[PDB]
Amino acid sequence: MISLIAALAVDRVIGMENAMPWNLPADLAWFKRNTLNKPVIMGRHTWESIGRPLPGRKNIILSSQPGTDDRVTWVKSVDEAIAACGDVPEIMVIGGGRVYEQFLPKAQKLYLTHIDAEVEGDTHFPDYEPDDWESVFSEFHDADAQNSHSYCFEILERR
Amino acid sequence: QLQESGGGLVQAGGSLRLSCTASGRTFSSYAMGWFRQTPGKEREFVAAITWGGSTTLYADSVKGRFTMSRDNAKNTVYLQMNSLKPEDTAVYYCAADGSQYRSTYSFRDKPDYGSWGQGTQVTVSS
Repeated sequence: MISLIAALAVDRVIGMENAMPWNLPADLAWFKRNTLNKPVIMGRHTWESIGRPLPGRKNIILSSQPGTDDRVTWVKSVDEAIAACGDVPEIMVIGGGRVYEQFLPKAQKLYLTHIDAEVEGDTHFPDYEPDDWESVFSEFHDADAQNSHSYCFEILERR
Repeated sequence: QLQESGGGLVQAGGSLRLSCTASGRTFSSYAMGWFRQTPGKEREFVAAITWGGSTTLYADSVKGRFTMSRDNAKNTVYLQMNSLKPEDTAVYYCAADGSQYRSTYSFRDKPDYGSWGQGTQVTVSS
């Protein structure tokens, strides 16, 4: 099955975490916990923003450009990224914006973290409608010493 | 499933505090807003706040006089109204966003309501 995992400010705004105006270690731990031991598919700018392969995961980079690191797998299309994952129970797509667009129609599961912030940006997670997605998990948290904003984890399943 | 309270008579220059309490487990995934309507006139946007309470938006007519706040543990939003004046006189209503996790701007500029309060009359003397 294919799943997307993303952190969304209000209005589904997304971005690179190292430039988002928040500190959310709890969400980063949520991400790691839900991606560990699974293939992760990411776009090139997401690759560059991370700066290193994610340990304990097969890293696949979807780009039209030739590869620049043998520690990860470089593919040129959505179908190739999927094929490169081989035979696994769950494929995690980790952005960014265009990658989320491309994979959403093939996905059965969403792991969303909603962040209580208004942040300007021209990139958004694609529209997911209640008609198509059943929310099967939600877990609300408030800001604290480590975490700058209210954040809510949500898992949805395609109806 | 919204219920306002507070309101009634206040002297000009005075303060009034409104609250809006909700029933329902999904309250804290929605933006909330305050509106005001006088008989036979337009309903007017007053304030909005995001789902988690951190971010607010106000009409220029109430900016710096009114504050909206939120307490998700109590499923409640509040409107603190200071420096009140006669033309603030109106029925005040709270409304829940019909769409989850939107900005204050989207709540105001792309209307979609899931729920409205019964309204509470606010009356400012002169």
